[PDB]
Amino acid sequence: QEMGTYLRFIVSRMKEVDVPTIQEKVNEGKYRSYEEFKADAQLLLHNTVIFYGADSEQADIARMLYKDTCHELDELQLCKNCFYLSNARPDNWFCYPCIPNHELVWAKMKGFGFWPAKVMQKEDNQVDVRFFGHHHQRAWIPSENIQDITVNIHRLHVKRSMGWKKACDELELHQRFLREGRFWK
Ligand SMILES: [Zn+2]
Repeated sequence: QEMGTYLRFIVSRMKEVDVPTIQEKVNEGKYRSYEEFKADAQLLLHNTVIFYGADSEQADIARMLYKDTCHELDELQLCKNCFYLSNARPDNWFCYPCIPNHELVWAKMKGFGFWPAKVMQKEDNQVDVRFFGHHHQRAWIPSENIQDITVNIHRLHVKRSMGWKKACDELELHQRFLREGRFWK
């Protein structure tokens, strides 16, 4: 059931065996698992490969479509609450807490000063973050370019643009929602 909510988002974005079939399979609960859904997306790609050739521009386009679809499934697995909110986008959607809570950090992308962000996952040498601010940019950040959220940021390289200020405002609203236990709807 909840599966239908998420897959609906994915198919809807897919627009932009065939897609109408997949859509109605989603709506009629025909997929027992995400893996069944992904297999139909794969079959869709393989049919394009068959029809036009493995080296065709049609294949290239279809490969990226499948890749984009699989990316959505990866993101869903990373955190279903983030995926829901990032798709439904109520007001202040990025401010609502998740469980477990995302680690918050200051992160510097190459070329930029520090911006606040949520940690999505990590490995020893780099961290996958989603930034606060209007564009909610996603990026891998080298571990040496991360600072604890509790650091005095006035000390460090930042550019206090309006976008940045808005990101800090969004960060503070998020920390408040955490303290309030204000969970989405
Ligand atoms: Zn989350």
